[PDB]
Amino acid sequence: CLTDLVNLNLSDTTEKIIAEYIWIGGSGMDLRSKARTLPGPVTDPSKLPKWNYDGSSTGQAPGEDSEVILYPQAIFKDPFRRGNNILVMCDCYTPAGEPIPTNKRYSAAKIFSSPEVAAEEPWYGIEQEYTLLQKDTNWPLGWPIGGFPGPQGPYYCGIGAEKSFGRDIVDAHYKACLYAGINISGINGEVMPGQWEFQVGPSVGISSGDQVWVARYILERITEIAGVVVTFDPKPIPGDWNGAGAHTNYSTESMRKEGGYEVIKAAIEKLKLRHKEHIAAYGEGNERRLTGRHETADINTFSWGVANRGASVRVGRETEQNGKGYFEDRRPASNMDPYVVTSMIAETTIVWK
Amino acid sequence: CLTDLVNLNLSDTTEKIIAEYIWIGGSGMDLRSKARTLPGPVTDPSKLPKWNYDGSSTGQAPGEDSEVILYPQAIFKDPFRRGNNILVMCDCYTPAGEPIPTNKRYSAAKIFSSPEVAAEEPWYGIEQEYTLLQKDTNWPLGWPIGGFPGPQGPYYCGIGAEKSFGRDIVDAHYKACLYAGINISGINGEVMPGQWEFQVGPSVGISSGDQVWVARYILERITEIAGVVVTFDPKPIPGDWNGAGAHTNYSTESMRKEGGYEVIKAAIEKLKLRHKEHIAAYGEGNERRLTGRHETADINTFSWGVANRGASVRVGRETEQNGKGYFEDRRPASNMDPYVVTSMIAETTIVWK
Amino acid sequence: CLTDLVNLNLSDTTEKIIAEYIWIGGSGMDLRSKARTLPGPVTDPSKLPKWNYDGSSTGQAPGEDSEVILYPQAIFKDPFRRGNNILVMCDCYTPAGEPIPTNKRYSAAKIFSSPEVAAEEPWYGIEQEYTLLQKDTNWPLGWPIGGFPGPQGPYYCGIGAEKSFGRDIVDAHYKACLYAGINISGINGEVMPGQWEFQVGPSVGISSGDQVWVARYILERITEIAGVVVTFDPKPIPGDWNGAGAHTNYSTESMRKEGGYEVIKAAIEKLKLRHKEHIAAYGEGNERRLTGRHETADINTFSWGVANRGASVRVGRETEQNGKGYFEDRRPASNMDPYVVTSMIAETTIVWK
Amino acid sequence: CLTDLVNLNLSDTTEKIIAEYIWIGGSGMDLRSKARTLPGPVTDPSKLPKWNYDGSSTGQAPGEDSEVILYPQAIFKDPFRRGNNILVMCDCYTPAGEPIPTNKRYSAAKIFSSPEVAAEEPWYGIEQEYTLLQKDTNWPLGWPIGGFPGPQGPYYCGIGAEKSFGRDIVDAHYKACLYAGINISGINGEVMPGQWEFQVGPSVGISSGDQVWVARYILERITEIAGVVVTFDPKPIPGDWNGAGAHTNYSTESMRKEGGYEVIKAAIEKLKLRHKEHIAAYGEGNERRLTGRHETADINTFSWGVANRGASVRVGRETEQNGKGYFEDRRPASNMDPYVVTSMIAETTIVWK
Amino acid sequence: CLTDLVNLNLSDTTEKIIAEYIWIGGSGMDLRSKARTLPGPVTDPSKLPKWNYDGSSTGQAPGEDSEVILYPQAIFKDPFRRGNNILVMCDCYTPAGEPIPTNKRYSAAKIFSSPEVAAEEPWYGIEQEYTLLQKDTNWPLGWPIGGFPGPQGPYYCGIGAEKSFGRDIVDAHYKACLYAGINISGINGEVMPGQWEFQVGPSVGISSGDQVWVARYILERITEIAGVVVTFDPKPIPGDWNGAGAHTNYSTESMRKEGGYEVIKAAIEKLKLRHKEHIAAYGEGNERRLTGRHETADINTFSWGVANRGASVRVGRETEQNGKGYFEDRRPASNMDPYVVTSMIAETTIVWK
Ligand SMILES: Nc1ncnc2c1ncn2[C@@H]1O[C@H](COP(=O)(O)OP(=O)(O)O)[C@@H](O)[C@H]1O
Ligand SMILES: Nc1ncnc2c1ncn2[C@@H]1O[C@H](COP(=O)(O)OP(=O)(O)O)[C@@H](O)[C@H]1O
Ligand SMILES: Nc1ncnc2c1ncn2[C@@H]1O[C@H](COP(=O)(O)OP(=O)(O)O)[C@@H](O)[C@H]1O
Ligand SMILES: Nc1ncnc2c1ncn2[C@@H]1O[C@H](COP(=O)(O)OP(=O)(O)O)[C@@H](O)[C@H]1O
Ligand SMILES: Nc1ncnc2c1ncn2[C@@H]1O[C@H](COP(=O)(O)OP(=O)(O)O)[C@@H](O)[C@H]1O
Ligand SMILES: C[S@](=O)(CC[C@H](N)C(=O)O)=NP(=O)(O)O
Ligand SMILES: C[S@](=O)(CC[C@H](N)C(=O)O)=NP(=O)(O)O
Ligand SMILES: C[S@](=O)(CC[C@H](N)C(=O)O)=NP(=O)(O)O
Ligand SMILES: C[S@](=O)(CC[C@H](N)C(=O)O)=NP(=O)(O)O
Ligand SMILES: C[S@](=O)(CC[C@H](N)C(=O)O)=NP(=O)(O)O
Ligand SMILES: [Mn+2]
Ligand SMILES: [Mn+2]
Ligand SMILES: [Mn+2]
Ligand SMILES: [Mn+2]
Ligand SMILES: [Mn+2]
Ligand SMILES: [Mn+2]
Ligand SMILES: [Mn+2]
Ligand SMILES: [Mn+2]
Ligand SMILES: [Mn+2]
Ligand SMILES: [Mn+2]
Ligand SMILES: [Mn+2]
Ligand SMILES: [Mn+2]
Ligand SMILES: [Mn+2]
Ligand SMILES: [Mn+2]
Ligand SMILES: [Mn+2]
Repeated sequence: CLTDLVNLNLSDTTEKIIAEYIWIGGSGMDLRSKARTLPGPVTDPSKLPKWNYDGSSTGQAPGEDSEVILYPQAIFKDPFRRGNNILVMCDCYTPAGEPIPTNKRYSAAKIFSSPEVAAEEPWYGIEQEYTLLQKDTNWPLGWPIGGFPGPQGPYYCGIGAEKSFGRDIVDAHYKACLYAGINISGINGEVMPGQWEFQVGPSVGISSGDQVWVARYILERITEIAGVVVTFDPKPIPGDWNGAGAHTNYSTESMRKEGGYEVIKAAIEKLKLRHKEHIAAYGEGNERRLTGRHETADINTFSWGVANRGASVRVGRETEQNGKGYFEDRRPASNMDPYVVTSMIAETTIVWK
Repeated sequence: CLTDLVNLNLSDTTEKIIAEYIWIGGSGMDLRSKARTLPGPVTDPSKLPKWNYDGSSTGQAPGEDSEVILYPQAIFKDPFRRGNNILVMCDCYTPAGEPIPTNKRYSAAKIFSSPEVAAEEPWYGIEQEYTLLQKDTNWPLGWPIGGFPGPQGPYYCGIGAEKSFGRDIVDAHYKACLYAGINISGINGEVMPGQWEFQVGPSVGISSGDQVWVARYILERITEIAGVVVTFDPKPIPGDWNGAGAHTNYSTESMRKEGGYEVIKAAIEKLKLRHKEHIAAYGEGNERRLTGRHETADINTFSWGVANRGASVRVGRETEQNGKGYFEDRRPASNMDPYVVTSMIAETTIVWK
Repeated sequence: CLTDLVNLNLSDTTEKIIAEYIWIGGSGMDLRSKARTLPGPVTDPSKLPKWNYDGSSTGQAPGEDSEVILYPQAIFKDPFRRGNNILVMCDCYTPAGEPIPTNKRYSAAKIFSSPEVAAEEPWYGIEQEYTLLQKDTNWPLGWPIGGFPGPQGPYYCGIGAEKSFGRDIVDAHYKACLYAGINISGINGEVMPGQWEFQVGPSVGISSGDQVWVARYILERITEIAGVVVTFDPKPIPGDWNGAGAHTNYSTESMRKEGGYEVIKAAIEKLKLRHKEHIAAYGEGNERRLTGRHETADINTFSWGVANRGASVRVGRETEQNGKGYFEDRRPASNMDPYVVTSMIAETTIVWK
Repeated sequence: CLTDLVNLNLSDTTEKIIAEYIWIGGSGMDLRSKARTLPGPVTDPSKLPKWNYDGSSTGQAPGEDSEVILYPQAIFKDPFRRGNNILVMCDCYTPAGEPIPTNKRYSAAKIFSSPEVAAEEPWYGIEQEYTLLQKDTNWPLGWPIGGFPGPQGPYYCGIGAEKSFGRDIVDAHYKACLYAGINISGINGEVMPGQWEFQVGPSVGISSGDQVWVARYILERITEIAGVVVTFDPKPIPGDWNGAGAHTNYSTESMRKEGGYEVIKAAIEKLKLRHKEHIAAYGEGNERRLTGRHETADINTFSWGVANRGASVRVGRETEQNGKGYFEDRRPASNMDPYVVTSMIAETTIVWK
Repeated sequence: CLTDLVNLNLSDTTEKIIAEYIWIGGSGMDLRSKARTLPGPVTDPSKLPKWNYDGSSTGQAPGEDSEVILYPQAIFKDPFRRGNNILVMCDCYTPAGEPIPTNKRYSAAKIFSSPEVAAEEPWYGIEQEYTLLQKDTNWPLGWPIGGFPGPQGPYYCGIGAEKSFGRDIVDAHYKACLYAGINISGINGEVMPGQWEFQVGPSVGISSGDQVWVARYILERITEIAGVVVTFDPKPIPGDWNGAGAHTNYSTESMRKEGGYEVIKAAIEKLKLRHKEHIAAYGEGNERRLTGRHETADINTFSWGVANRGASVRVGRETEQNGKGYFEDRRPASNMDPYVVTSMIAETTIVWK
């Protein structure tokens, strides 16, 4: 029946290829996509045709002047259609070639191109935490309707049918991402029951944002299959339950080299000064997350420390002991735009003085 | 058990083949089919025997003179029975060789054979929108019974279990169509929840209508497997919900060559003059769809524009900018007979002055 | 779990074979079977041992003298057990070598051996119509309990979840039958919702009866897997709903040769004279079917005509136009014994004057 | 628990009274109501205070000028709250004393006051047919979901759990109407399963319209208790199922006196001449009901006859044989406004020449 | 809520009365009724108005000449509406005063008026057996779907949840009938599970038929309330399960007086002679009941005996021992028309020689 058809191997019958064009909609947080047939395999982004879509259905264009343009930027293998089919992360433009206001890749790309940034070759490890919900009731997976599971404690990295909710989805996503070519560094179950995490492992400059977005796309397509809902809301349940962040781990060339630790403290120092303006771009609703409790620092203070999960920024024991490595910006919410967060960190850290 | 037998590979046991003969029934909108065993593989339509059926059971002949004749016209591979089995799009005649009144293939074939049309080598891209319904209640897939989902907005090209209903069926159809040999160019999720679209990519003359009908047959067979219902009704839910069109994209030899844009405007001009008569053949119920809202033009006016989804006809930014390409007739309803629409466009556009 | 064991491939472990001996029970309408292990593959009926069964449990013998004897007559591949396992159509005899009263194969074999019949080499194509029922309620598949679907119209050769009920079973049976080696010429969905048809394609003399019985066995074993019931009752639902025939298509050597049409009319003429006595053997309950409505002729009249589905006998347009072919006896009920009907037609048509 | 409170007898504790003010909403077909406490029992309409409501929530006034005024016209006992509590049929006016466009009681009252009409003292017997539906699916009570009961025949005036659906509601409404003071002349089960009827027995002039509206109000409140829905749609199910009328039986002083039959034919004659204009005011959707089949006359012809349920107007055998009585106008749909229909009949029949 | 309204006591608010007019429809076996409001209490049939109904909806008149007339013949108290409300058993006529073909009361009344019959003052005791079915499946109450309870034996006059199905209905009916004024002589549970019986105790002439029909009306109204179905089919389940009769117990003046036993035998002797003709009028389907088994006599033989439940006619031990009493005609089926059976017995027994 139905999976026989979804899983048909096309290679036996044509050279033709399906490409799923993915872009970001009007809200800056909604992923959209559609698919087209291409005459054969393609491995290079610039050999893919540009395309358009109805921007008036995605809050990005008026009905009378409706076309918005898609620029292929990155190709991944499609873990759903498989074979030689592909996913294509895109970028949005007016027909005149202007980037639309919700296109944040463009600015970010500029910054990562700028030669004093490219020289420093910045690395990002982003930790995407999210929460699984039951469809329709919108109540976290594995929670009884109108009630609560036992208090936090056993759920973090836990095992067992009463502790761990949705591993199916997580493991499927892990492999799907690896198969697609995403640099996914690992996964864990989080503190709040029904909450999980994956890491997009050290990725350079613009490709970090590209990868996180596609990772997100893949996640949500998987939950879709499973009949479950995902939120990237930073604090889906009020009270004594963890919120969801997108910790950004960061290092430059000079930070991972001998006596890098000194560059790190300097970079932290710059971040301290631009705290306010980073907060404003670090995802909406973050006030409900960053309270100083539940392994967050208060939104209003800035702090840093060594193995300190209460601080705005944390430096690993490992990198302290080696006088070189990376640090962790814990401030960004799970609904953060990685293009924005990632480039803004480069800018505050290299360019600005 | 049951899928073991449905999916038996016959190649291991005979050379015999199964052919599913498909035709259009008394309503002009109802697909019918039955199957016969043939001695071996066949790749050419004209090497298939003719056949008949009981026309008195399909509203096409009286009981006393019941036989109606099937002319094989197009062969595709059967994505359900797989192996060497085939689907066979047919054409209906009286035993005297007359095309019956519901046979619209015949006229259309005439027009596409006529040499000044064939010279122009017309291309059609038809965008089949349709809606998925729950069996028995006839209420759209994913909608709560006697209620409504959230307003339009997030559904168009959306992902997620709360946004996207029926992707299973859509992806299955996609591959089944490609495997079968249909020139399907792409798919997207539409504006109304539960509404979807596939495109029968640029196809020449008569084979456009053949391919759309078979595409439809395959869709409805797939929904049948899934226990879900399809309508091609152009406005299945009244109120603030999109209707369903079958946009017909169109280009001639001279339209896709240098300074083709002028030929396009000329063609549009001709269409403006025969609006009334096209409307009459553009599918029934269209009055309930073409209202000027929900990305339609009002039935009574005719208009055109560049990136204008409010217009009767739209021309891509792409083809404007290159002074050559195709245009989109947005007027035909989802329940349009592509034979009638496709040929009538050629006729108003090439033959008539 | 359970299908892993049912689908075990025995070829990897022994040369041993399973043979399912099929026979006809005390009612003349009830198929029975049991299975024995045989030392290795067998392709010829006469190399299979005879066997017996408890006739006192099938209405065919008393308890004190309970053994009845099975004579292998035809071999087919077992589509259930697969590998080298086989189904074996049988014939029933007293231990003294007498055919039992419910054995109608014996008479039929006699007639088909008789040299003036064998010379004429008669061909049968029987159209087995049947109805699928919900278990326990015995109400047709797809019909709401204590209610009715929409009126007849859309169901004949239809597609769609609202029109087409049980295609699963029908498609599985089609392949099962092909794999088995039954000469199945095709299938269609019938006029009454939940009613279906298959054809056992042109088969010579005694092997027509053999194949139809085995086709029936295979059908009912499939319905058993699906948890659905089949009737061959000629009129399962009173009122404005089609009954179920087993149309017998027929032709002799001389009918399919030049000026065969004349032999056909002559044959029809002879049938007209023995209408009463054919009816009496054409299946019980037929009075509820043959009413002159729903594509039958009244039991009391005999008539014939060209494309006439209201007649007792029909001749295809195709065979009229070519002055040679076959004709359709529409009179037999779906619960007809094909041994009786098939041989009686030969007898009234060749032997008797 | 809950019925203990709904059924509390207030007479034991205060003299206070609850009055439910009923009026007709912006669509002219939607009943609305609210309740207020009054210091003691009231038996005369003119001793009740006027009141208002938010017209902007009923499509009868803008938000900035929202008040619409209610004029008490008739009092009935409240069968729900019981005791001395009352229902109050109302009339709607601008604060300036203008009747609003949806107030059709005003015109009707004028006509029934006019002295040549009051002299003739017209009587109305209106037969309100309606259909019960399952909540959410909107499919008729007692029908299986996505299916149909057996054909019409046994349902009209039938008894039995398989024939009769919703008697509870009907019998409760019968008594509730009698207790309230409505002159309800009787009830019957109608032709279509789930369809029922009550008659508002001979009522003079304006009180006929008042009583039918209140009878409707009571009905719908009862269905609300039972968790069932009512339509007054004139043809709720397409096809071979009866529609719903509101036959208006009519007689004047001179029609019920000696040789009244002659006056009757004359009146019928005047109605024949104004058929077109009556139709236009006889309820919307009537085209779907008045087809000439299912005991209707075609909308386009006008006819009359003695015991003729095929006619536009019918005269009883009883009144023919006595040369005096009344006649039945069968034309009005069940969603008819009885104020409009009732007065329009008086006008065409007495006033106009 | 709903029973509060159905059970409203109207005596507190008007003198008005509800009268349910009951009649027999086109099949001769289907009860019909509707209700009208009357100005006050009525105890005498001849003071009730005649009425009519739509005969074209009950198979008793054409649409163009649709009125059929109802003559009140007997009054009973209405056990559903209670208070002073009434049931009214009616008789059907053309507007010309002719009894319609399905009116069997008329003939019967003639016979019971004829003075040599009235002198003899005949008494009837009819034993109405019937069977309770589950709605929709039509399978007997208490029987598992698609299965059978334990064999007959414990059910006849049994008690306990596993033996006795529907007593609710039966005890309700008993009281309702007594309250209504029907001369119900008693009840018992019958041999077949879900089968029951009541007796309409010694009633004179025409009133026997009247009372049985009303008892039947009351029964089916009660089953309606319970959501269960009744058949009066004489053999609802084939096989080793009892059928249902309507035994008619009978005596004349001279049979209940001294040496009445001689008159009895003489009467039985006359019945023997007209067996064939009685059978023809004793209800349809009786061939399936009267088999000689399950406490019946074979249809083709006539027999009688003393305590013999295998005989066509039985005489009680009591009346044998006293040489005077009554006898039991066991031949009539449960779907018998008591008007026909009752009068035909008087005729064969008194009038004919
Ligand atoms: N030098 C580096 N610069 C930036 N990111 C790094 C560097 N080294 C490792 N990472 C990445 O940082 C992320 C650390 O993730 P995780 O181990 O989940 O953080 P935590 O230890 O707080 O949970 C990983 O994606 C990892 O691959
Ligand atoms: N020159 C052309 N003539 C006809 N069809 C074309 C031409 N170019 C592309 N097409 C086809 O037209 C269809 C494009 O419609 P679609 O992708 O749904 O765009 P939109 O949604 O904006 O109307 C596809 O079938 C595509 O292959
Ligand atoms: N000459 C013949 N003799 C016997 N059977 C034949 C002959 N020619 C065709 N047939 C068979 O008769 C059957 C035709 O059945 P079908 O198409 O169901 O009949 P219908 O015309 O009633 O649709 C098939 O078995 C076909 O192979
Ligand atoms: N003279 C009359 N004038 C007006 N209405 C009358 C007159 N006599 C009786 N009626 C009313 O006419 C209505 C008859 O309705 P109904 O019993 O439904 O008739 P039918 O079903 O035959 O059309 C009742 O309300 C009854 O009270
Ligand atoms: N003399 C009589 N004439 C007519 N009916 C009588 C006479 N005596 C008693 N009956 C009635 O005969 C019926 C006997 O019914 P029941 O007791 O069910 O009989 P059985 O013993 O056959 O079951 C009762 O209706 C009883 O009132
Ligand atoms: C376990 S946690 O400290 C908790 C993160 C928390 N959900 C937050 O709001 O950032 N994340 P990690 O330890 O992986 O850095
Ligand atoms: C989004 S829509 O514009 C809307 C079509 C709409 N369903 C209609 O009725 O035409 N389809 P497309 O954008 O592919 O042209
Ligand atoms: C559509 S029908 O005519 C239906 C015939 C009906 N079932 C009968 O023969 O009883 N059968 P076919 O078309 O195969 O001859
Ligand atoms: C039985 S009917 O004739 C049918 C009325 C139908 N519903 C109509 O007027 O469309 N009603 P009535 O007998 O009350 O006049
Ligand atoms: C027990 S029985 O004899 C059974 C009668 C059976 N139902 C029949 O007459 O068909 N009824 P009763 O004892 O009242 O005469
Ligand atoms: Mn982490
Ligand atoms: Mn974490
Ligand atoms: Mn971290
Ligand atoms: Mn499109
Ligand atoms: Mn579209
Ligand atoms: Mn389009
Ligand atoms: Mn056939
Ligand atoms: Mn058939
Ligand atoms: Mn046939
Ligand atoms: Mn009426
Ligand atoms: Mn009516
Ligand atoms: Mn009426
Ligand atoms: Mn008894
Ligand atoms: Mn009994
Ligand atoms: Mn008895």
